[PDB]
Amino acid sequence: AETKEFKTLYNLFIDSYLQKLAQHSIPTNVTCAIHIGEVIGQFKNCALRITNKCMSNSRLSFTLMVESFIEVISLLPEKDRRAIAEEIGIDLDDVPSAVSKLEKNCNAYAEVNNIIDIQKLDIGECSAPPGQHMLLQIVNTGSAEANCGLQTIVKSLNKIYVPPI
Repeated sequence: AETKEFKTLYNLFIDSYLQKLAQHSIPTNVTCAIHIGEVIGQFKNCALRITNKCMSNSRLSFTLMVESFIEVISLLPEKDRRAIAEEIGIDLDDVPSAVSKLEKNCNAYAEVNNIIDIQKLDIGECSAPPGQHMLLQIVNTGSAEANCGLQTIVKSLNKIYVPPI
């Protein structure tokens, strides 16, 4: 039959984040200044879903990006929440609109990185047991700094397994 989904926390995050992206479209899209043209990682039974859904500014991306992270991470024990939040660079006490260290780290990476309209994205490890698949929805928001934020979140939440239900 068809392979069953090997769900992780990133699935919960992206599903939350995609809902917010659809609402915060004022038009439908603007001119996507950047596109995802290159995905790297270690693939075993990987299911990638690449979509464009770009918007006006990265601050709005990171805001809903942070709302979803806080919303999803709360399903973890206390010490697990603060530990991963510190690795990504998000403060669980700040309001979801506060510029996290993640966003500043991403904004700073964009100031030196290679200009051009194509972005490479590293999804880390996309592996699932035989008979299963890891769905990994990657959304381009037309910003190099926002795509950097999603990448950091992928490479962390993707390692945390959600038992099936």
